[PDB]
Formats: sequence, C-alpha cells, structure tokens
Amino acid sequence: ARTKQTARKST
Amino acid sequence: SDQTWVQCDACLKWRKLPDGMDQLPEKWYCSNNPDPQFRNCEVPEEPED
Ligand SMILES: [Zn+2]
Repeated sequence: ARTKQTARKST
Repeated sequence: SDQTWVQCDACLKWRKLPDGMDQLPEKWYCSNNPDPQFRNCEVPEEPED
C-alpha cells in the first residue's frame, strides 16, 4: 500500500 | 512519533492508521479501515495538523 508519515505534535 | 497515513487506491484519499500497523496489503481501500468512521470513500479526508 501507499503510505506516508506526518508530524503529530501531541506525540 | 509521527502519524502514518495510507492512501485509498479507489478514491485516493489519505486515511490515518493506528501506530504500529506495519504490515499492509499491496492494495488498500477505505473499506479496509479499522476505524468505522473512515471506512467509506465518501467520507472527507481528515486534515493535517
Ligand atoms: Zn476510498
């Protein structure tokens, strides 16, 4: 599958 | 830790996935979402932070 990662301030 | 998203291969929306869902099928669709709120291609894509 096509995935990406993004910033998550809460963690 | 970052947020992982997967793209629906039908509608091309990005869907957030649980952390540590590290093994996915080759093709993925909204209908496979563990979250029932985002299990239909008609549901809008969630925004980024
Ligand atoms: Zn979809």
